[PDB]
Amino acid sequence: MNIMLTLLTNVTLASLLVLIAFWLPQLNAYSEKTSPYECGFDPMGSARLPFSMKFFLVAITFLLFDLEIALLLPLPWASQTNNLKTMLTMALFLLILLAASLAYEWTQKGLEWAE
Amino acid sequence: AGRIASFLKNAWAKEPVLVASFAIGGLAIILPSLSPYTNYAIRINRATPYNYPVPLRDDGNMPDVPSHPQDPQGPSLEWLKNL
Amino acid sequence: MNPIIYTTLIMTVMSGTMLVMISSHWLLIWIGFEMNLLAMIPVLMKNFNPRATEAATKYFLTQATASMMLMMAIIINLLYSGQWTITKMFNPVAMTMMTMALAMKLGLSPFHFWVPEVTQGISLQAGLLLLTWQKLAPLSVLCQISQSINPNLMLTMAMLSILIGGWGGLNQTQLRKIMAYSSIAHMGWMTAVLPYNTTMTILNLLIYITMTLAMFMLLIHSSATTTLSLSHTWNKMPVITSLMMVTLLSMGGLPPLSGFMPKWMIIQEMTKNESIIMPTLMAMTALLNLYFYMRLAYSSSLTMFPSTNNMKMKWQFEHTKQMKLLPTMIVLSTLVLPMTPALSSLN
Amino acid sequence: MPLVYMNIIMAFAIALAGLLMYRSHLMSSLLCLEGMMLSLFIMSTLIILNTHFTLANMMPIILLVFAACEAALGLSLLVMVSNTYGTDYVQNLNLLQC
Amino acid sequence: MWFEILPGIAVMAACLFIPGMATAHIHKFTNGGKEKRVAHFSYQWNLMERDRRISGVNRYHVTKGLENID
Amino acid sequence: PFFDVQKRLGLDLDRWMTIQSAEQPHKIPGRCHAFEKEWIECAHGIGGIRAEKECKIEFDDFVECLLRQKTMKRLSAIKRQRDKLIKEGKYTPPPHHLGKEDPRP
Amino acid sequence: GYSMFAVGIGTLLFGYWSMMKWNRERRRLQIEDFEARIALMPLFQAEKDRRVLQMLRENLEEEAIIMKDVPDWKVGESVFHTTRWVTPMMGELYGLRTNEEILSATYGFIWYT
Amino acid sequence: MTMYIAFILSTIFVIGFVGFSSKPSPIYGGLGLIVSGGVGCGIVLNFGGSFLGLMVFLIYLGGMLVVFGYTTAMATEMYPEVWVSNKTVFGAFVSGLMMEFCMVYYALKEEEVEIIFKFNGLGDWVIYDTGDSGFFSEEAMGIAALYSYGTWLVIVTGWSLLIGVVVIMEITRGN
Amino acid sequence: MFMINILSLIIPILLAVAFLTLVERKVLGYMQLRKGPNVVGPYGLLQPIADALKLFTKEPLRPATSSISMFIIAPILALSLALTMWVPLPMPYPLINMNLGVLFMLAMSSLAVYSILWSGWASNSKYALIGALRAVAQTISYEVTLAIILLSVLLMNGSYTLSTLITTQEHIWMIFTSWPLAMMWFISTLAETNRAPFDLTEGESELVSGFNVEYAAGPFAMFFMAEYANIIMMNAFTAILFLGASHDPHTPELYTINFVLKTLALTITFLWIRASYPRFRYDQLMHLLWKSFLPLTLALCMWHISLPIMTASIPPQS
Ligand SMILES: CCCCCCCCCCCCCCCCC[C@@H](O)O[C@H](CO[C@H](O)CCCCCCCCCCCCCCC)COP(=O)(O)OCC[N+](C)(C)C
Ligand SMILES: CCCCCCCCCCCCCCCCC[C@@H](O)O[C@H](CO[C@H](O)CCCCCCCCCCCCCCC)COP(=O)(O)OCC[N+](C)(C)C
Ligand SMILES: CCCCCCCC/C=C\CCCCCCCC(=O)O[C@H](COC(=O)CCCCCCC/C=C/CCCCCCCC)COP(=O)(O)OCCN
Ligand SMILES: CCCCCCCC/C=C\CCCCCCCC(=O)O[C@H](COC(=O)CCCCCCC/C=C/CCCCCCCC)COP(=O)(O)OCCN
Repeated sequence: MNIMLTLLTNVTLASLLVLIAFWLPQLNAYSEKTSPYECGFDPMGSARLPFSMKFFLVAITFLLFDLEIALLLPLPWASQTNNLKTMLTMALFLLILLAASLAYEWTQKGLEWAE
Repeated sequence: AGRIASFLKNAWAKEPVLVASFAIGGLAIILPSLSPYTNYAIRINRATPYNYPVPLRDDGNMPDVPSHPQDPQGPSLEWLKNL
Repeated sequence: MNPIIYTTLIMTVMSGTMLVMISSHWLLIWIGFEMNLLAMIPVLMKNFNPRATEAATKYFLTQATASMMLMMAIIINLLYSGQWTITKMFNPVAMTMMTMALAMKLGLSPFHFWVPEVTQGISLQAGLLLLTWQKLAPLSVLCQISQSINPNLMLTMAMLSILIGGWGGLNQTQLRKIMAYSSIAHMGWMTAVLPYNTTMTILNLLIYITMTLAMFMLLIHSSATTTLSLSHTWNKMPVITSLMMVTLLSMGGLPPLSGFMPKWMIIQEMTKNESIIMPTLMAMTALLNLYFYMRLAYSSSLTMFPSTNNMKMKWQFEHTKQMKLLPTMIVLSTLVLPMTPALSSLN
Repeated sequence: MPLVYMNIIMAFAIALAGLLMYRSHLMSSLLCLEGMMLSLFIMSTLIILNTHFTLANMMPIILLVFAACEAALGLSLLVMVSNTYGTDYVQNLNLLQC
Repeated sequence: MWFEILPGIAVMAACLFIPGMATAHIHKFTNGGKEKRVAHFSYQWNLMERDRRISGVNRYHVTKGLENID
Repeated sequence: PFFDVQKRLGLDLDRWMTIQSAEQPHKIPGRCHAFEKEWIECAHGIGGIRAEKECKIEFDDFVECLLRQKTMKRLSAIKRQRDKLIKEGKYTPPPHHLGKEDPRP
Repeated sequence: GYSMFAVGIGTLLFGYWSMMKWNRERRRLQIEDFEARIALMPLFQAEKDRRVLQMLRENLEEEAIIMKDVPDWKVGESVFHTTRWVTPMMGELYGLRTNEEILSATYGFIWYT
Repeated sequence: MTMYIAFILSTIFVIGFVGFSSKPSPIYGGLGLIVSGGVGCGIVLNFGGSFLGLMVFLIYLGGMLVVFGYTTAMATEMYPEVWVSNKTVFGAFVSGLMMEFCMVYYALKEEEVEIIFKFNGLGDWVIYDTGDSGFFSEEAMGIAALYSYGTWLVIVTGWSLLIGVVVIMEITRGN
Repeated sequence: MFMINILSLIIPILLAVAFLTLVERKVLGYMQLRKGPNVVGPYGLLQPIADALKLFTKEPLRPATSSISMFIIAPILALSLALTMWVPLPMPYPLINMNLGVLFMLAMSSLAVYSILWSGWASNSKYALIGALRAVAQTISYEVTLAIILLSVLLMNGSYTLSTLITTQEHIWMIFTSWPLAMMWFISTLAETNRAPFDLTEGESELVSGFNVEYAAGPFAMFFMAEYANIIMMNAFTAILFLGASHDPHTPELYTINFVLKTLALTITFLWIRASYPRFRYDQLMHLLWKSFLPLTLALCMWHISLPIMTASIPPQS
């Protein structure tokens, strides 16, 4: 209930700053002024055209390595168990396969960006 | 013996980060099985009383169960204070 | 694809299926399906081309939808009973959702649309895998929860599968789509007897897998995927076309061939449960499968189609690779009817 | 049942419907698949917390793991489709018929 | 200077002193002067709820000693 | 279909997680531990067909603990009758139900 | 390079030793306060029992008054076939009370920050 | 009854689902799914699931960032669609909104079996348990049990993650 | 009285950001043999006020090709999250006491990136899009390593509660047990706050103004405020995590002073670093995080899991 009040206060302050920024100063908007910036000149194509991603394979791999973090975050609590040999074996096993998947993609040129 | 020597030489010269990483990983894997304190950690975890110790109904045939906490029977944590 | 990677992926497909088959927990069964699909997508695209990409994409979409539905059914079942064990579903709505999810995984009508397209889009080896090994897991799950399932929905989907397999197979000249529609009809037969006797389901599945393995291996040996390309095999390998002719008649279900045993066993079991009408429809409809098998046998073995001049060069070369189990598969596909009482060992 | 449970099941039904009815982009369907997983995670978590099944607190994490694998799988296929056609449209993949 | 950088650093340090000191003083002011109670687990929350009930003024911070057991 | 490798080898690959009454960490119990214990012990070894008829009482109690459908119905009935009798002024709620109780430890 | 690496490893070993001692002491302290909680638990259990039973009795009397006109209503009738004690649902205990107590009872601990 | 916070949160959850299921531009679909993930975090937090809520929020933030990159890379069109730039998207959005409205009305003013079963409402607080014990979080204990009880689960999930890396490398190879 | 505390936390933080702008200008000035602002107010004290007033009385412009709704939402999200990230910090007491404070910090930080992505996309300008895609790449580069480093360091603490970090370090700073993780963590916080040499998203030399080039006046000032607030917040977190200050329950002002001095030192170190180095190419940053930091981080996670068990040094509060 305190965190909800905090979030509400912060969003309200930011929104009021935007409101002031838009309603206090004088506004003189014309087409030349509101046009897209490309350093002196008119853009050739649209900025909504497909923009190639050369690290597309590291982006997919990030999705799988980010879930390794969800499996490793309970580790401070897992350390409190009685069968520490099973916990340590399992935790070590998990990080070893994470290192092996990194070694696989590295040696197969999966970390190099497309050319 | 001399193949791996020059191999680790070239690795330390070209990829010291990977050398240190494999050293630290291998140590983390093998050292816990040679330690006399891993059992101490298991025992420390077992000595932590998270829930209530439910008493047993005395039937006159329990020579090794205390009838009051300060009685001498039962487990002792003396080893822990001196640790 | 590196051979070691291909072996690892085939082993992951098989281990996902075995996880589905050995598990007692619904979550582990779901994990088995997930692992199977994950390893199976690359096997479809092993020979890269736009058609293989499209087939793998349609396959992934269908199977992932089925997976979400399956998980939702598990969660509703847990909500109405704090149970994770796969026995008999507690909630009727969860059972409907589960049945439809497994029917989508199997490709039963009306969820049959994906099977012909994906089968046509991939190679003959991947088609062999897709039409034999990919059936074990959902069928085993269905066998476990058989008492719980509603007969009306299951039998509706089974009769639809038989009808649609026959009708769709009538129109094909590509051999992979013929095999796919054949598979759809066979699945209909397997699921029609499921609420009565799971041993008959297992027997039907074993005989179908034997005949399908034999057919796919014969199609690989004579590297043909169309009807007209298979019309040449007589002028290079006549024994292959004769064996294919007999295997085709066994698929048709004609006696004294093995293919007739599953149909015969299923009809008999159904009559015991006072169900004369469903079986009469099923057999009269399997007549369509027999028709297009007979058409393929006409074009391939019983008559001789014209050939080409370059076949003379092929006359001089033996096959580089030989299939070890092809001979055994043909014999088990044709000559096993006298051993029918051995089905008791399946229960 | 509780109002909250009804809302989560409705979310699953809506995402399932979204997946079923395709438009032009494949990425939108992939998003619908993710949405279904999100609703399954929430529903299972609510049921598990409510009944105090302690050991079942780990299954939503497994659910997320597999969901990530499925998401990764979906994006790979989209990369290959887009490389073939220069577009991720569903209509392009009509080469194979029934 | 270089020591002319120090006035801005001092203003920034004075601005950063405020949140922690204000939180400490507000905690002490609204918790009977004794360091707002921490309830990370439900046992501590149960202790706080029992304290609120026995105070008689519906405040957890008010503490009843041995003068309350006749 | 179901090859029981666990039972043949005595492994416990996933049976530790199938039910709510089975060995939780720190002995934390399930909310419906006793009802489930009772339904499991009532139906054990008699098979699925007999268990659904002969253990329906235990299972109905278990489901009531799980979802609490009858309890919410009874509470709704009581509160509707309270609302109705209060609107007409026939019934006056006690002080200990309006916020003026003498709280006890 | 040797000197830098040696200073680093020595720093780490000193830190490890210090943290080992400090965390052992912390674990002893945690055991001690857990045992205080254990010594206190019976009194809390006794008064929790009395509090729950008193709330149930008050609800029962108010329900005997409220549900007298409805024709076929057994006051205090259980919804279970079993006759053993069932832990009361939160709604049953606070069903006939003010929204502030219901809020404090359901979300009081979760929201306390 | 009390503040019906979780009801508002679950309604916003459904609204975000309608937002991204209407199948508009992916930039707005991912926005809708982020909103849904955040309010689902809140829903789970209100029941005692702090770790699970925060975890699903974190995971979906990472996933939607990858999806934003892929949308600019392969999902772009000269005029990306919003919920009001298309009759088809707007119609799906409105139909989902008032379908949720009809479900919620029919459920809270009388007691109907929609598809599975029925419900009267009362707010979520009624089904709680009033349990009083512990120096720990039971959620944290059950999740930590993955390393002592759930050895088999750890094995199968680790294998699937390694295989997933290998699989994406195989799929995106080309040739 | 709780709103008094919220305002007490927020008003000061914005003032500290305002004067961090001046301190950075003067520190970079003196490292460059010049002075920086010394005219507007004694020693440039009034320069931040003039800058703020100049920005909020200038005309804000909405681009013709831009998506107006996301264009306006992005800076609101940025500033509101920058303010929110402060509430669980124990100084020595937190405004909000959380069980999982570290994990809340991670989630809010991970959500902060969307404002940069959305603002760049909403702008519908080429340079803004290039900046936004650089932000995608930057998150992919440092996100996995940053989380595993926190996990490894936190194992000694025993929980994810931020106030426990004070007790963990009653006798020694946690940097004497994990200085390698501390180094990698410092560089990851440089990358996570888009700061030189890791400030690829702004790309001032390369892309002129990156994601915020279109932005003018008040909306622009909001992005600036958010970034500098994040710079102070990260350093404060770094101070609490690796250089725990002794805390006296009966005199918390001493802890407050110690903590503020340490976070000021770390912020000035950021400014120094910016004055000293050349900018990393964006592909290179990914290589740096994935081929050097991630292997060492995996090995050190293994080591920090094994070490408390080997030595019977495991911490309390499961
Ligand atoms: C730190 C965050 C919080 C700060 C605390 C202060 C909160 C500030 C909130 C933000 C608003 C302040 C902006 C400052 C200028 C006012 C902008 C606007 O509200 O004024 C005019 C509003 O006027 C409207 O245009 C119409 C006037 C009357 C409208 C009728 C509304 C009903 C009132 C009935 C009249 C009877 C008396 C009412 C009082 C009881 C807009 O005119 P316009 O020229 O476009 O905009 C440019 C403004 N310029 C000229 C200063 C540059
Ligand atoms: C017959 C064929 C065998 C070889 C091929 C098998 C292929 C599958 C892979 C391995 C099979 C799984 C066997 C392990 C099952 C786990 C359960 C069992 O082992 O007990 C555990 C014993 O733990 C041991 O550490 C076993 C785990 C070691 C396995 C690590 C590597 C093995 C997998 C290798 C293949 C996996 C894929 C490839 C990756 C390299 C836990 O026992 P414990 O904790 O006392 O008591 C638990 C009860 N409590 C909680 C109440 C206290
Ligand atoms: C048993 C320990 C396991 C657990 C610890 C490890 C956990 C995490 C560490 C492993 C992460 C994955 C490592 C992936 C390896 C990639 C190899 C590679 O291909 O990179 C080489 C670089 O590395 C190599 O040279 C290949 C391997 C050479 C040996 C590397 C280390 C092997 C082990 C060395 C130490 C042995 C054990 C420690 C003993 C210490 C002495 C007492 C090429 O570099 P590029 O980036 O492509 O350059 C591009 C510009 N030209
Ligand atoms: C007894 C058991 C002990 C176990 C082992 C523990 C000891 C470990 C010993 C080694 C520790 C080394 C940790 C360092 C981690 C990264 C080191 C590294 O190699 O990174 C560099 C790159 O890292 C950098 O140089 C940083 C770039 C950005 C610099 C930013 C400013 C510089 C730093 C300022 C001071 C840092 C202060 C950090 C701590 C602050 C206090 C909290 C590698 O990149 P390249 O040289 O290009 O080679 C790659 C191809 N082979």
